[PDB]
Amino acid sequence: DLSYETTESGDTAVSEDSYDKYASQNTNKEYVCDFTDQLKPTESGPKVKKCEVKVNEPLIKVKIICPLKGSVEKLYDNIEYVPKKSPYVVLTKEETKLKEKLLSKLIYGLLISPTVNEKENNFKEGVIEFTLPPVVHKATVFYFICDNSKTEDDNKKGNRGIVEVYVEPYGGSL
Amino acid sequence: EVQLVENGGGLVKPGGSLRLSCAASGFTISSYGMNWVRQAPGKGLEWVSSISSGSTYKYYSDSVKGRFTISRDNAKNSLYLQMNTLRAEDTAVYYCARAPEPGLTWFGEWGDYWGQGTLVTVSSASTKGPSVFPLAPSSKSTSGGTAALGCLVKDYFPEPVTVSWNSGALTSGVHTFPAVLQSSGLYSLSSVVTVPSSSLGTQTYICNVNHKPSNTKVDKKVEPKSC
Amino acid sequence: EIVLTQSPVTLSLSPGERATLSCRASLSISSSLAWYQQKPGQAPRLLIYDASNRATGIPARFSGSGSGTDFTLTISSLEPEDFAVYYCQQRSIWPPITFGQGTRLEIKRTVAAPSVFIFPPSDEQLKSGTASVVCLLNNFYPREAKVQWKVDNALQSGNSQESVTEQDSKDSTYSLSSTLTLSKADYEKHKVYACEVTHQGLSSPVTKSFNRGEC
Amino acid sequence: QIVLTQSPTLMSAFPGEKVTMTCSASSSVSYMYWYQQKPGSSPKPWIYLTSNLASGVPARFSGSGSGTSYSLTISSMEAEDAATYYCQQWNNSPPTFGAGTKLELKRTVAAPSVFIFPPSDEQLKSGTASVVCLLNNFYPREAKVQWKVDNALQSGNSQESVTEQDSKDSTYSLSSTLTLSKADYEKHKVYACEVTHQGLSSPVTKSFNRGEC
Amino acid sequence: DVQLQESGPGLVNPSQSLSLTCSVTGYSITSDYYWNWIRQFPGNKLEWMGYITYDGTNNYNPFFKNRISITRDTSQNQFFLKLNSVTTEDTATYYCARDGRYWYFDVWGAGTTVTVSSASTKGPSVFPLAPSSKSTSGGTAALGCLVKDYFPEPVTVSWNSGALTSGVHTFPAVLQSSGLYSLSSVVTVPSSSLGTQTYICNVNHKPSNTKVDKKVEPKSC
Repeated sequence: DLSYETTESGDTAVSEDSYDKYASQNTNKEYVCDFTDQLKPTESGPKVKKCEVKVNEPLIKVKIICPLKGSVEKLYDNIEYVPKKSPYVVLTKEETKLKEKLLSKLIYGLLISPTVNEKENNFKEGVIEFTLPPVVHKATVFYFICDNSKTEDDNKKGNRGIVEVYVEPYGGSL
Repeated sequence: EVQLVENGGGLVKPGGSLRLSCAASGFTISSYGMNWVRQAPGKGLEWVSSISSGSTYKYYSDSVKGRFTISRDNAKNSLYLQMNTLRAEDTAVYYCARAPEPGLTWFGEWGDYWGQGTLVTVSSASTKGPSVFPLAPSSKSTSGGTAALGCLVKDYFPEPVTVSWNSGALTSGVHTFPAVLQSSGLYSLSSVVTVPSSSLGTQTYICNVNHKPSNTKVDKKVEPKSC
Repeated sequence: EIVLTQSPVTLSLSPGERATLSCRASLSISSSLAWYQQKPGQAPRLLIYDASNRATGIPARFSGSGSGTDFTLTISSLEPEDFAVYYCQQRSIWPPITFGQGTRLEIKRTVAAPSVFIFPPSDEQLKSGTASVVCLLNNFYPREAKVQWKVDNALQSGNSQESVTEQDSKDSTYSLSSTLTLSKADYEKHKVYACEVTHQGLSSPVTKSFNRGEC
Repeated sequence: QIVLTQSPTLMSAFPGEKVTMTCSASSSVSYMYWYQQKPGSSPKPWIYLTSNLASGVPARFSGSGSGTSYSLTISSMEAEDAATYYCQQWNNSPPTFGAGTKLELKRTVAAPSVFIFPPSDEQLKSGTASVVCLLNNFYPREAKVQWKVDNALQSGNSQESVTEQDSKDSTYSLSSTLTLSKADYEKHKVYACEVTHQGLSSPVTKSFNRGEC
Repeated sequence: DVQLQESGPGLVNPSQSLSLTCSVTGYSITSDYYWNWIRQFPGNKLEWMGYITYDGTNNYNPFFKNRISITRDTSQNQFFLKLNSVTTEDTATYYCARDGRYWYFDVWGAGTTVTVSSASTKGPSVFPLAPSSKSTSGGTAALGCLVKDYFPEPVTVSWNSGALTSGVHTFPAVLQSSGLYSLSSVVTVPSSSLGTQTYICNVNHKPSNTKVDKKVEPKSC
């Protein structure tokens, strides 16, 4: 029962549909977005790395890895994970705007462990992780955003990362 | 058994266009990302392009984007590259490589199998057959069986050539040097052999050259001079 | 663009020895490095994927290692089939995916002095209107050899182009070709042409001479 | 339709003894659920998400497994834990159930008491004669009951009924009803009931005479 | 705590429609849960039949083909099972259950036996069984009563209207060739104290709406 009227554009960086687009790394039933290296600063202009997690099976676990503030010297000094309360709070697209929604009301049946490994299931600890339910009734797409563009080192700015999770319906009988 | 075969390479004058094909045999392409790498003559490998299964995600180098388009037929087991507005910088051997499916993290056995190579030459110089001029061992009249002789292949375009000795019966002590690019833009190389110097009259030496552009076969005899 | 620099640029080593190859990254990539062999005029071949896992059917002497910036391919005991050019490649930060520039493995031989031959232009070559005088160095180790063309005891530059063969499979030596390209209007206006070879197995630099017309 | 094959179909354990029950899914499921049904009650839910236990469940109970193999282990068998256990998946719709593993409590002491009941006079006025033979406080469940009418065997005119396990003493009761009409009943006088049971010292014959007894 | 209930049509003849009501109290049927129906075949497997959500969305077992409806009355906190074209195999004990926390069945109702037969509902007959003693009595005696010819099952059998709670011995029903069910109930007593309690055999048959009370008095053997 906790949400706010955050408004995000999907990209505060100037790049628009010239995003570098990639799918998740789907091993067995684990679909993984791993922003450890693709967000550290290389080119001087920030660019946008989008990670697309398309799901139409029961019990797909989704793991998203964003690097923490200062886990390496100088490289991720100004990361922003939005939504902060995520995986419990996700973003959905509201007319070319991204606004917070509660994930448990969005997809019923969603399995969220309180500790992702032993550490708490929150981007504070640097990985979030959730398992999609056996029945998903309406097609749902939701967003997680992790941003390294504020970080600057050696006159190079880090990249901006978006996860889009697209769930098609399954389990339905109608 | 497991093969990747490219065809389609050629000599196109610059600003020309060319379609390159990679046909796989022995495995299904559909679970694999497919790539193109080029290698200019005398340098390392340089990535050209990558495509996902189906074609949902395709990716290019900065120097080829806009000019080149990548595509794939899973049912034909084929990868294709469309190369337009070519430059002399694009002259290279072009290899395709199988990979695991691309991701944000492309962790796997990338380049598990590679293509044979196809040569794409981009130059204005029109295809010319070689000229073969002999280099005689008459100056090398030293006793003890030490003589070197050869023939010079000059002013041909584009590469390759084959230089064989005695229609293939002299392989030992034979050195065929790599071709070098001249200021004209054509090519020159030479072939040499060390023989015993007592064999210069009785044994006689043919320089058989085939240049596969323009169907050019020249066999020239290498004979000693007066001093 | 992560730039991957590979050291040493050429490594010389006798067979049966440990061979360590170093790949250095611009910005601490996360162990996505692959290691490839390439032989002369041939397709590349995958040796080590994911920086430490060897590929299927690659021998057990090939062992990849390292982290972050510094990665290392170790070939634990050399064989003659191990002598080739080697390439690292990252895929941690991409597109583009980037390679190294290469490292050669030659074979270490006992030092071989070149066999020096000088070759006059043919008369048919003179009638085509161009004149190439050829200097040949055969079956020498190591690859580095200095060749100077002297025309009537005077040093001439820029008319020469050269090429070197690959290593022999049993002699483990190389050969060298140097072409002096001139015109007939410039060739027939001189007398004596010479080759000067400076090499390690030579004790004093070997000159091979040629007199025009008569011999 | 994921097929959950639960083994064993039936089992008997002493109190204190460790019991493991298995459930074999016909394909890969990510989590197994488990329920206990006592007879005459709801299936209370016992194990959720393969490991977690719903509250109201003792800590001796455990669930475990992966893939196609799942199991339920009790470290200490108690009297209260004697019921039937179902597995359930919901890896994919529809959720299926296993057939159950029936768990019993084992007591060596058997004190069977056999009591005999003739048909009522009101029943005989109704044109019917049902004779009741009763077996009380016995274990195991196997007991053969045979009816004799003037020393003659009966060929499929009697039907019997077995109770479930009593919670007080873990013993059983059994009834045998001989359903008859009136004209074949009142033409014989002496009737006998035959009990062959493993816990008896000799097979118990019990008789009565019609009308006078 | 949420409590569920199931309604009471015990007999449907075949080729008729079957309707059942699950009544909920203590929690609103339109907040946050999924609301299932589960059958139990006789002494046998469970078949998950269906659910209706908080939202109203339906999800059914695909073995039933466009023949069942699960619907809801939100103002009465009720949800309804509608199985059309019933057969004799459709005889089962039916349960409603609120969803578990995620994808199991936490809170269950009490359940309703629904027998499906092409037959007439008939009331029971109670015949007395007295402690006429033979050998090996044990110093104690047992008495009882027999219920015959009732249709359909269940009945509730009590001794002295519930004022005898100790010693629970009621036999499960057996079906005769007539198609009418029969059972019996027994109590164990001390043999020298037969005229202290007045043993009443109290039987209620809830489909045929029968109340039978019979006294058990000893005989002269």
